[PDB]
Amino acid sequence: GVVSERLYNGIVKENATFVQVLGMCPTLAVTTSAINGIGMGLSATVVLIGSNVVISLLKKVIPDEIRIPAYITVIATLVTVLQFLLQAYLPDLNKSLGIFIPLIVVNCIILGRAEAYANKNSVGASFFDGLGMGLGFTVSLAALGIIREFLGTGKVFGAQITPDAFQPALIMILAPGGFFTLGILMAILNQRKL
Amino acid sequence: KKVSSFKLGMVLLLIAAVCGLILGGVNQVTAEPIAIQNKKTLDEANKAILPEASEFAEKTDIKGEGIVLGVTEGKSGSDLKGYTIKVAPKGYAGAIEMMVGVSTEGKVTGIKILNHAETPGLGANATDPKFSGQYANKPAKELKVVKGAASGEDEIVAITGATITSKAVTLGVNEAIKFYDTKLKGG
Amino acid sequence: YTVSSSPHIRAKDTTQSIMRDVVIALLPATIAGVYFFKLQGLLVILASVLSCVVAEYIWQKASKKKVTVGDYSAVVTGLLLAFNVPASIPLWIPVVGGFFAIIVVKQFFGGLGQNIVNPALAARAFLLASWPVQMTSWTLDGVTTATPLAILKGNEATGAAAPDLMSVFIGHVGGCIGETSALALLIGGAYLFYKHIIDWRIPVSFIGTTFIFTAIAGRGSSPVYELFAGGLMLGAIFMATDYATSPITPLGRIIFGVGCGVITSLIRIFGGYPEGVSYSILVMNLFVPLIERWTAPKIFGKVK
Amino acid sequence: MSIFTIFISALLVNNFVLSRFLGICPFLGVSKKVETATGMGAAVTFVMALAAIMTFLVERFILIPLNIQYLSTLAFILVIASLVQFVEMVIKKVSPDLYKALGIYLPLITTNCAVLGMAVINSNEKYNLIQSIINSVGAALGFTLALVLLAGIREKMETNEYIPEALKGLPITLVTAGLMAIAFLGFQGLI
Amino acid sequence: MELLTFKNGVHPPHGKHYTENKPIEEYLPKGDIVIPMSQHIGAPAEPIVKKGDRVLVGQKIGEAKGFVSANIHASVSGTVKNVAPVTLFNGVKSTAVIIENDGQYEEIETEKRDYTKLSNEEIINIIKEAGIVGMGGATFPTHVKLAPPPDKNIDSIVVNAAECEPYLTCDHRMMLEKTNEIVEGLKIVLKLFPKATGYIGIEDNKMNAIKAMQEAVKNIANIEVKAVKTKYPQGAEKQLIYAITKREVPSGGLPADAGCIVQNVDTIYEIYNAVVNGKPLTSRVVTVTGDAIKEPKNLRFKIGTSVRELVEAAGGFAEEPLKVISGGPMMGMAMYSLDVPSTKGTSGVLCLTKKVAEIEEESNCINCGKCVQVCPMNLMPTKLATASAVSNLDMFNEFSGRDCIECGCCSFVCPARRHLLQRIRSGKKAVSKKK
Amino acid sequence: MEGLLFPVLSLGGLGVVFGLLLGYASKKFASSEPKKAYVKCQGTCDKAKEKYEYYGAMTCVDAANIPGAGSKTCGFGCLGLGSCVQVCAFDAIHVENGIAVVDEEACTGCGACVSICPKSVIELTPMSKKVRISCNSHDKGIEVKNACSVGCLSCGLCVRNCPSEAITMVNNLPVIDYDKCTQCGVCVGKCPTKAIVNLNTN
Ligand SMILES: Cc1cc2nc3c(=O)[nH]c(=O)nc-3n(C[C@H](O)[C@H](O)[C@H](O)COP(=O)(O)O)c2cc1C
Ligand SMILES: Cc1cc2nc3c(=O)[nH]c(=O)nc-3n(C[C@H](O)[C@H](O)[C@H](O)CO)c2cc1C
Ligand code: SF4
Ligand code: SF4
Ligand code: SF4
Ligand code: SF4
Ligand code: SF4
Ligand code: SF4
Ligand code: SF4
Ligand SMILES: [Fe+3]
Repeated sequence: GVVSERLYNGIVKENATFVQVLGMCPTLAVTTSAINGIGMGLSATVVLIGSNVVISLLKKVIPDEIRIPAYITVIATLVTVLQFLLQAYLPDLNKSLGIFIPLIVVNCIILGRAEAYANKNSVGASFFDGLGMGLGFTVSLAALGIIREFLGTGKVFGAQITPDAFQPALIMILAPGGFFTLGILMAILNQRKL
Repeated sequence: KKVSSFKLGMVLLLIAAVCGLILGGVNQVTAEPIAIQNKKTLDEANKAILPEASEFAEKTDIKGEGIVLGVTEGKSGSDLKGYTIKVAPKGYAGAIEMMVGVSTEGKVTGIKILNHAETPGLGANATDPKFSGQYANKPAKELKVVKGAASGEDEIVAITGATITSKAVTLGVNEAIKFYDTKLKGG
Repeated sequence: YTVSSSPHIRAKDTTQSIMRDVVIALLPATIAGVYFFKLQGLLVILASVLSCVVAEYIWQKASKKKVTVGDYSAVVTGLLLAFNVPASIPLWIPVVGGFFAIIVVKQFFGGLGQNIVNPALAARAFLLASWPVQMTSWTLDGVTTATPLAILKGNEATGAAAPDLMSVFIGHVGGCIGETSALALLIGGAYLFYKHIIDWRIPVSFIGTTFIFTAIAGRGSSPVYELFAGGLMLGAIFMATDYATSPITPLGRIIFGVGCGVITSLIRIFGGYPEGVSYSILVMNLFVPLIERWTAPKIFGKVK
Repeated sequence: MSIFTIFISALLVNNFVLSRFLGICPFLGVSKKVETATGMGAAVTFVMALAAIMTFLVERFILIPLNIQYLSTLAFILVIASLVQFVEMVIKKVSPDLYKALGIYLPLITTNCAVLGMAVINSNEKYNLIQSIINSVGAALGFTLALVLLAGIREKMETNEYIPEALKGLPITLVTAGLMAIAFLGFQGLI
Repeated sequence: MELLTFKNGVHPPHGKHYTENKPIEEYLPKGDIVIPMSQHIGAPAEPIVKKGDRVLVGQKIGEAKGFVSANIHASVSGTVKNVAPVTLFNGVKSTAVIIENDGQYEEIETEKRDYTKLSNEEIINIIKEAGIVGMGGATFPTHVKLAPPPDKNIDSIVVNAAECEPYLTCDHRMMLEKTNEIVEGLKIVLKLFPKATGYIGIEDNKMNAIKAMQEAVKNIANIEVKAVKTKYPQGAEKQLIYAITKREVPSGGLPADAGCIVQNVDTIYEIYNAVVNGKPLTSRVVTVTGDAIKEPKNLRFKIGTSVRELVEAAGGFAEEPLKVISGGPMMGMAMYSLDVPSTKGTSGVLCLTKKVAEIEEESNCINCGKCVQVCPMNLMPTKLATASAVSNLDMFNEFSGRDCIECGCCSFVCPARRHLLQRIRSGKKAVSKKK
Repeated sequence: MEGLLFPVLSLGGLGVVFGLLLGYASKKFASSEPKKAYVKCQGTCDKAKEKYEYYGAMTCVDAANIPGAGSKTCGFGCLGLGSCVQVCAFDAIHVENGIAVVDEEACTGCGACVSICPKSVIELTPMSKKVRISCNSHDKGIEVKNACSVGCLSCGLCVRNCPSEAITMVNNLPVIDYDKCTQCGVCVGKCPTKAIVNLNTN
């Protein structure tokens, strides 16, 4: 029963954004309100466990010249299953729209993961670090997106906390200004750990 | 490291084919929830904009000929309650695609902007309820943009610092008003 | 007990005698800019400078260093972010802009002169992008007013009746605290050239290329009227000519000065913005290592 | 929509890395020296472009009798997977180590987040062909231009001792690129 | 005439007004001489001499065991107290011969009093006997310098007359007191080489010196005036050749690849002293200077006097200097101590006051661009001095920082007072280490 | 069912054919006890005069190329300017009081710290062999007299007094050969200056 450390290994060291710096592409695009990114990280989490459970049953029969084309197709089939869930079961009609939903087949993390680990890792030895990796993913979002939202509108979870005139800052929510929050925050993660 | 193309090609085609079949089965099963939910989101926005109408039917014989791309007729059973008019006036930075509700009595009941390319965070957006809610109960006559204090009966307060956007939105609604008088009053 | 090293003189002027000469050199442009604006505009310039300087003083106590405040880097950056604002803003919005002007652009990137861009343009781009409605005001003679750069396209205000070309030199034109007084800014650049603080190779080429773009564009009562309009007289003299942003090479300078008007005048005319002396210097400042690599002085004995 | 409106549209005003954040994951990677860093974008002027021709063949008539767009997300991207294992064979043809100096990103050249994003972008406006191809060459020149510009900053940042300890290497690069985005924000009214 | 110059440079302050118009008094020695064999560039000669011998002016002190070494001669008659090792101001433990002065001034006779009959190979030999150093700057023996391997044909001989440095009046006098003799030697230096025409290259700032000279050049063909503009570093060998014959010196090269061979005027007067007056280097002019000295002075020292007694002959310290200087203010090394013997490569001595000598702990470089503007060679120094600190040697070689002359001009203009040259010197030694 | 066939046959017009272009073209073109650095210098401020005040870089590698060969009266000690802290990223080495000192338990033996010093004061030693010399001098000791009170005076009794003779008087210095040494340790009282130092883990 190694799941407890395999998770803390996936979030303190294997973590996608603060350490590994794969997968920034939603992580800056989705941040403009934090719920949209918590749903981006939850949808990323269920596709992240669901890739490794199917691909590690498939793992033995791949010639070394085609280590990637089977992986991008099974992630395309898994990705579609969720986008067809997005149009139907639970749209909520904000996470259905302002997320760039197709971009999870070309998320930099998971294919930069499955070649590195789930190929040589066991089929079972894949479900635990994928759940943990997805968990870190939302965590590596939610601490950032509360900061970018609170310095933006001030409406954490969409809800007001200050007189509207004092906080009309918005450039954070804009495209240059999220990078500065990552360059404050990951530097704060390294300075404690220095 | 045997890499012959015949072995590879048949295994490749298989894996891509099984994924395509499974996706096709998912596609046939999912069409009906998508159709009800799409209809529901259009009807929900429609009911919020035009609350006296319960049923909406597109006037399919009239292709729009100016900035209007289509029209949806609003009924409560047999009675005509109004129209939703899709318009796209040229703003400062691009088209502003919006829906405009117009009652048969000649009041603009409100607007809803759908496109996100208008004024990207500059000033205060036109999608804000403090601006967009001001169009409720206005007469279907030409509205004018003011610098300064609001009078009400014909004035729309410009968003501060974004007077060009307010002139563009007010121009688009007034052209929709002109379309209402020429094509829509009495059918 | 005798001190030693290999050159023994190293005498000309200290960086305090560079900077402080610049802080004294803009004084007729500021004193000509201030008396239309009264005390009303003085509070933003003193509070923005003192907030900028003490914000560098907090970062000298972070990683330890000798305080460079006495080298007078910190005052010049503060005196130039205050030039960019119209006078009616609450003070805290510039104070957070001076805290961005030091703590991110200058001190994360190194010490004095290691940063790849001018801080005042970066704090100004952060300022105008975050609260444009606070920046919309053009306070002079009470009322909010039109400025020449908007009416010159003709696309914007209905109200236009342009000021006569002599009135801009006096400073009677509205807009921001320094830039309107172009003649006293010429008095400060005429002082700065006498000390050999800066070569002609940036201002002459940059003013010449935007004059060519405004002449083939044709846009004005005269082509000459655009050169005193706006911040462009500050941007040929105090802004782009900054040591740290500017390229080192003699030919590297004139490529940066020709190409600054390739990007500024296009935002002025083809662009939707009122002016391009800002967002244009940040792109040409980011081009500099690719200029400085390929453009080098010729070696005294190259092969062939 | 005309060709000069389109080619500027990825080059400057709406560059893929500097506002949209398409392409950000490589962009911290092989910025290390400009002499290597231009060859990743020289790889990107093929991949981005020949896939734009091959995705048009799906949009020409291979999709069309089904009269459903839904399959495309599982589709042309497999053809993007075909074009990248073709180009690992020609990176090794004379000079492998050209892009091998940080070859962990060599696979991510299958799966750059921008490289779908011209194509889904091309497939979410239904563009006529040659506007899609000049949109591809302008996104590749803008990706090559921002990568070479960060490479000229990070040659200077590796030879500067004065930066605070915790900040060394990567986080300052996030401070630049967003400042580099601050440079491109003023283009917004040109197009 | 019109004032030619090379493209880039500085204008260092002209300290010469303290010293410019005073007689060269002889300094008679008081304390004991020591002679260090190490004064020529390359490996020192071992002395032949051993303890208790009688010794005299003009004796060779030690045979030159190598292709590039030159004969020593004693300043003074005396006796050998001890083949003592001693420090130089560099702190190398050079071999030396103590010679107490007897006070008696015996000298061996030798005379010739014609050059014109002589074979040119007899001149190069008598100049190897003389043992003469090239006097200014870096200190070659002149006998290798007069003998290129044949394929690099000469076009001309400029003298490098242009004493660029502040507070160094030592060559201006040799021009007032004895202008024929220097043009006499020049005619000689030109007997060893035909095809090469001669040129003087004096600065305009001593306009009185060339106007004394201008009557001497009228009655003879190949020498002629070439006045030059006042700009440091005119006295560097690579820039004066671009200044006059307008070829650029090849990188990595020798002056014979440019076809011309610069010399100091001091070497000229002493090559005239060897072929005609028959004697080698007993002596050279120092210029002691600086306001901390009780008066400005212009001594003719006898070689190997201790410097302390020499500055006490000049009037001594009104206050203690913070930086006594061998050589010129820029190029020269500073003293480890006042105690060191004087040597042929000294050309002057400075004793800087607080009003100049106080610098500051350096600020970070501002990217001012002045240092590229002032290098004569158009080297781009801030990347080179920044390259030694990380030891990224491929950046040192692509920038061609092996080329640099160490003029000291690039430190001199910097507002930050970064001192670059010591990083340039450590990188120039490391490129000899590993390439 | 009839519309289900269209996704699989429409996939097959790109189906095999990318692997037809792939592998048909891919077949066309497919130790001792560990060493540890030690300073061989003892020059805390008071124990050695410096001859001169030093303008300069405050790096030790820069200070070689000035007249006087750096600030110490000894030519062979470390300057204390601390350029070797920059190369040891592991940070065993602390400058204090104008000398380097390795911490005895952090150092890897990585050995770049010898090559960076112009004066070559560092010598790698075995960790076990606790007696260790501590000067770099190459001089007659009357010149040490006015310079370094801690210094070896080339005094030469130590070659008479070691039974194992792990000592040799190379180049007017002690030079231990540590493997011959038994660590008998009488030699630490033998030096008047205590230029030898036992590390005294007992
Ligand atoms: C930067 C620099 C400046 C020099 N300035 C002088 C000078 O002012 N006067 C001088 O006689 N030699 C000067 N020299 C020395 C020359 O390089 C060359 O040695 C001299 O011109 C001829 O004297 P020589 O016979 O020793 O070679 C300078 C050298 C350098 C590198
Ligand atoms: C005439 C002159 C003007 C300058 N103007 C600026 C300026 O506007 N902004 C700035 O950040 N630095 C400026 N500097 C340099 C400033 O002290 C510092 O280098 C900045 O941090 C630029 O990197 C200027 C320097 C001089 C000599
Ligand atoms: S010393 Fe070197 S860097 Fe300085 S001016 Fe002379 S050549 Fe240029
Ligand atoms: S070293 Fe001095 S002169 Fe050279 S660039 Fe730096 S500041 Fe300017
Ligand atoms: S004698 Fe010992 S302590 Fe003194 S300088 Fe030399 S090595 Fe250092
Ligand atoms: S390596 Fe030697 S000289 Fe250099 S700093 Fe360390 S002890 Fe001092
Ligand atoms: S450089 Fe290597 S050997 Fe020297 S101290 Fe550091 S870790 Fe130990
Ligand atoms: S006994 Fe002491 S002083 Fe004598 S040589 Fe040995 S260590 Fe040096
Ligand atoms: S420790 Fe004992 S055995 Fe070893 S060298 Fe010193 S005296 Fe000899
Ligand atoms: Fe990505």
